Amino acid sequence: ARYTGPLTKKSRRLGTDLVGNDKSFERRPYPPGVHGRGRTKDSEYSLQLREKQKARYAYGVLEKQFRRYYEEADRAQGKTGDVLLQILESRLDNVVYRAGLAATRRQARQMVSHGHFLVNGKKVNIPSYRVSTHDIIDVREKSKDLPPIVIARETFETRDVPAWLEVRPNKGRILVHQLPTRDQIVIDVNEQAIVELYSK
Amino acid sequence: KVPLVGRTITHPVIGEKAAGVVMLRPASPGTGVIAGGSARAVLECAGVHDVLAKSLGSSNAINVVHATVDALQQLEEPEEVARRRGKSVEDIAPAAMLRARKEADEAAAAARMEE
Amino acid sequence: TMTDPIADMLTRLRNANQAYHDQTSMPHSKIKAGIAGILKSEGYIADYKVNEPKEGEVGKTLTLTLKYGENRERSIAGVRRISKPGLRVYAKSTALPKVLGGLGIAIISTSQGLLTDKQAHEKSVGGEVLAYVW
Amino acid sequence: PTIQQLVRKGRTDKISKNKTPALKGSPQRRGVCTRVYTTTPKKPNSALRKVARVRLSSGIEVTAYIPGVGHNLQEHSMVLVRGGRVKDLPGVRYKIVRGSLDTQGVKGRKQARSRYGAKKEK
Amino acid sequence: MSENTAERTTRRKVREGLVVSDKMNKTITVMVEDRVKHPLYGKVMTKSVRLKAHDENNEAGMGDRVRIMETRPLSATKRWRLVEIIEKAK
Amino acid sequence: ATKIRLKRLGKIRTPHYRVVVMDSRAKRDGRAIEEIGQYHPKADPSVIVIDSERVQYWLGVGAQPTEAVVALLKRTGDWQKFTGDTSPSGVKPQPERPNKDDLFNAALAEADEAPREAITKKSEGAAA
RNA sequence: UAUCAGCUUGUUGGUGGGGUAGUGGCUUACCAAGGCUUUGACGGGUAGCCGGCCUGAGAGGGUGACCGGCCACAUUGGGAC
RNA sequence: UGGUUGAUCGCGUCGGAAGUGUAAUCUUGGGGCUUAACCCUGAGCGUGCUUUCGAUACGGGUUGACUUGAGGAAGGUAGGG
Ligand SMILES: [Mg+2]
Ligand SMILES: [Mg+2]
Ligand SMILES: [Mg+2]
Ligand SMILES: [Mg+2]
Ligand SMILES: [Mg+2]
Ligand SMILES: [Mg+2]
Ligand SMILES: [Mg+2]
Ligand SMILES: [Mg+2]
Ligand SMILES: [Mg+2]
Ligand SMILES: [Mg+2]
Ligand SMILES: [Mg+2]
Ligand SMILES: [Mg+2]
Repeated sequence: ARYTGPLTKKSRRLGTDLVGNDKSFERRPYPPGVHGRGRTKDSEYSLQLREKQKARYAYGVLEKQFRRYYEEADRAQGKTGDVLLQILESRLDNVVYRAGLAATRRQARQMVSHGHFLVNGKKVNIPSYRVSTHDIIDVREKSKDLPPIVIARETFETRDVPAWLEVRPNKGRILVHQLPTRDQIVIDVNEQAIVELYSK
Repeated sequence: KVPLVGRTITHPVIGEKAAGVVMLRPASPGTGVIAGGSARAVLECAGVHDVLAKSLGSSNAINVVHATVDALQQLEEPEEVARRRGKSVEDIAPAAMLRARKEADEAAAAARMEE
Repeated sequence: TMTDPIADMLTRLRNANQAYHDQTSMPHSKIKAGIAGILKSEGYIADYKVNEPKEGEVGKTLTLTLKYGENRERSIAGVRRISKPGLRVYAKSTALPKVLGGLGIAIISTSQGLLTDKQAHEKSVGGEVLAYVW
Repeated sequence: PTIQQLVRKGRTDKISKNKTPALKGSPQRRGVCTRVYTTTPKKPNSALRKVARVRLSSGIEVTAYIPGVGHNLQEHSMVLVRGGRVKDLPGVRYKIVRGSLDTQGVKGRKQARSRYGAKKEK
Repeated sequence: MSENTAERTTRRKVREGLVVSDKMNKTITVMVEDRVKHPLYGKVMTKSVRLKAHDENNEAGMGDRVRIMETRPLSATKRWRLVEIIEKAK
Repeated sequence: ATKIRLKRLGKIRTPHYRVVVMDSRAKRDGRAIEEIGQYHPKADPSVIVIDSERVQYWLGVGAQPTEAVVALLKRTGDWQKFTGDTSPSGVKPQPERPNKDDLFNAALAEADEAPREAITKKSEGAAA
């Protein structure tokens, strides 16, 4: 119920950097496997499916839960892709990643599932915990000196925190100013393509 | 030219050339191009981003394309509707449609200035 | 024999508009005169007139003069009969039809006389959906 | 038709032909192999397709295909019969579920094993 | 004088119809017609039902338009009573 | 006899009762003549909402409460208004009150010791 | 379902009695000849009904598990206490 | 199924009001289970029905006109009917 295999293979297949940089993605222009350099047809399904899989492997969400997110966004009022990206960003592991306390979303999932975090006073070990507005995520007092935590404390200045979060790095406290908007989620997929895909 | 009231069709239409009937309806923003392959390609090239298109009649690609084409040609832009009726857009056309046109135009203004 | 004089009016108007005739004429009835009046007030025809019989000397004649814009352009994009004699259509104040996404007008006969949908909705009154002229 | 015609006599749908009557509303049915043999396919095509006349527990006797390279079932072998048509075989509308009851999984399978009842090999 | 909750309110069912059988004693079969939409095609149909009323004195004849009021079961099939005759077509 | 009793609802190991009015013969979780209140005992200082006017009407018309409903009416004070008895009538204590906006505004500004204990944990990694 | 067209004689109505918690051919005596039906009676087939469930843009189509309401039944048939 | 029109009824039709449409489900707003499923709670829905008060354009009922549809009279008239 969690993808544990290599991520560079998925990034190469999907054609975009799922996470990180300056890595084995120097072989980017071609998917993994023996048949990587051949010319591709890329149907509309192919395109749509690529966008959906890009979002899925970026956020570490499997198909059933991603589908559930899709119906929630579709029911919600407003743009379906905007709401879907808003939900995926409101996931707690992504919140930790965006605040910059984790090197990657996989590391954020690791620490969240291991329970190194407090949500507004209550301990949460659910990576899919949907953080609500005005929430206060806190690092567990016992685990305020994790090696990944201190690496993040050394590196966060380079990292860019989105406008909808406030982070007290050394304190391990992520204040949620508001639930993010499409202009605030970084554009790296085609949510419109995903929405069109979930209609066929 | 195709009249778009803010990234979507102005009003529902039904076009038909030979035997290729294509139905088009406007959709709320974010709905996407819910259309079959040929009609969807026609709409995506025309620039419509929120539309519901159904293909009635024959499924031949050429005829379906012509039906989508004359369905779009049947579109009647609100200002020219007002000219037709000898009235004003505020007197003939829905306030929600006109408003959505203003927000589309202004968001367009934002994008242009940002360039 | 004649069954729906309202449908006869609508088809006469449609055929004349298609053939680019400037005027069309028909036997007069009160409901036909009302529909012609609201068509004129909504701008789908140039004008209308009820004439006392002088050729057949039998009954009043309703005559509609149509309008074509610059470069001979139709002012009527179509007209359709809804409440047929075979099957009659009645709409409530909440389920009032929308024509051409609101650009066209449905003609509804309400208890307060002939009223275009927009009007009816404002008065929260329904009735018989006569036509969908757009 | 006119509205009055529709009122007097309404629309009637089609019959919606059934495909596997012998199963009698069951996903698969148990049967006994009353005959095991081979049949030539229709044309085009050419082979020795392995089939069996089976008396299913519904009391109906039908011809069932035996998929996979390999075959052990014989006279009076208890089998499970599921739906499934063999296109180049007139009169065959059922297949025998490998790996269930007397019939056993295809010997040298390593791909699509579950469809032929082959247990995973260490 | 001071009777109990008067009015009784509780009013009974009333039907206007046409007499189609008067040839049994103290009984008239009334045909009552109602107009309803067709459930699927929306046309306004005409639904007709035969109601047996109780006509004391046999005051109504064939083709008479009558008014009946529902009552308690007066026989195996009679459940209505004649209250007036509206048109005596004769 | 007409009873005022509890109709069980909710999950396994999480009961929420509806104080309802129905006759004795009816099954426990069935159609009720009227729903009067609710009773959540799983929650802190159990929630007890009872419609005073309706419960007074049903007591005065002769509905017989179950012992549980008698306890709830004692706590709501209805069992004293009807069948006047000297009982404490301990109207439910509230199950306290949290808040979110005030805490967020308190911490947004908290700043100071937020990043301050934060550089103290910097000294901690030093100690780490 | 018309490749089922006639069905019914306590049957339809009336009066008196009886009976019942109660109206009533519910029952009885007498009198009358009605009652239902091509807008489908009678017969055959299938079926517990519904709140709902699934699907569907909707209209509809399929369905009647859990849960809830009504009904029917308790080895088969009948009967009362 | 219904040409033109006067009057009237207010059955269809339309608009209010009251009653009803249990609960659960369902839609939606809040709340609780570490999240979710799930659960609680407010509202909507419950597409109808009954009662009642209005409106009268249209459909229909009742009733009276009109002649243009339809039929008839008189005269004219063609034809392997
Ligand atoms: Mg065609
Ligand atoms: Mg008697
Ligand atoms: Mg059965
Ligand atoms: Mg059913
Ligand atoms: Mg049950
Ligand atoms: Mg008429
Ligand atoms: Mg009139
Ligand atoms: Mg609820
Ligand atoms: Mg919660
Ligand atoms: Mg309900
Ligand atoms: Mg009339
Ligand atoms: Mg002659």
